[PDB]
Amino acid sequence: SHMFGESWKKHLSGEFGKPYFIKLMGFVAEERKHYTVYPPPHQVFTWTQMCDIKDVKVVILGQDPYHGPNQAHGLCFSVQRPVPPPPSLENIYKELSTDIEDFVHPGHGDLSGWAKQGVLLLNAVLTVRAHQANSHKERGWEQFTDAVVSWLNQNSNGLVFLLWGSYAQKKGSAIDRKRHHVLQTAHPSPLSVYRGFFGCRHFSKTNELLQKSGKKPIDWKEA
DNA sequence: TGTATCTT
DNA sequence: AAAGATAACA
Ligand code: NA
Ligand code: NA
Ligand code: NA
Repeated sequence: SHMFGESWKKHLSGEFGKPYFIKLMGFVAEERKHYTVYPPPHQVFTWTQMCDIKDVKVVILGQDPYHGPNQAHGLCFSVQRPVPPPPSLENIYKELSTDIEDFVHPGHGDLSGWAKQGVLLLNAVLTVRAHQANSHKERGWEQFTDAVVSWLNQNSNGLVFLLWGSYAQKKGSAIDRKRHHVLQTAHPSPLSVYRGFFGCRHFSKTNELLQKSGKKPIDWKEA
């Protein structure tokens, strides 16, 4: 079915044979059979399809997917045309235009162009029941996305991790703070953006850190 | 009504 | 665990 990127499957397929993951996917399937679950099944792992795992430079970690129709498509905070940017993404764009002087609102919500540059656009929980934020927490996704973070922590060098919100910040303990850069702030949702996201300057700080590590910076305007 | 984080 | 409070801004 070509839903998992090859390089990701190579390093993460060990999780597929573990009971927690088997039982997790059974739970999601039972949810789909009685409720609407987002994103659609072929888009749960879009974040594996945008770049090689060895080419990841930045990890943006959010909480869980958008819970409204036609919004989530497997890249955190992104929406496919023609759906308008949800409030969280409008807040991201709004921080981008104060933080990055060249950034202007791109007129859509598809962040695939960041992912193609090596920005991993991950959520801690990768499915959600329609209309109920974080309804699929504590079911097994956190152990899977822990394995993602742990692989990058151990096999990469000089990554920038942006942990947005309390649930994403639970991954901080798994990251070697002397070998990677961890920036943390509040979630960009309107319900929390006022607790630090506006003013966090994570996008310029990310490029500063990449620069100093001798890596190419993210062109936040490309997407 | 719609989109987190804290307290009990 | 979860209801309700707190929070801000359409
Ligand atoms: Na297990
Ligand atoms: Na479904
Ligand atoms: Na999403």
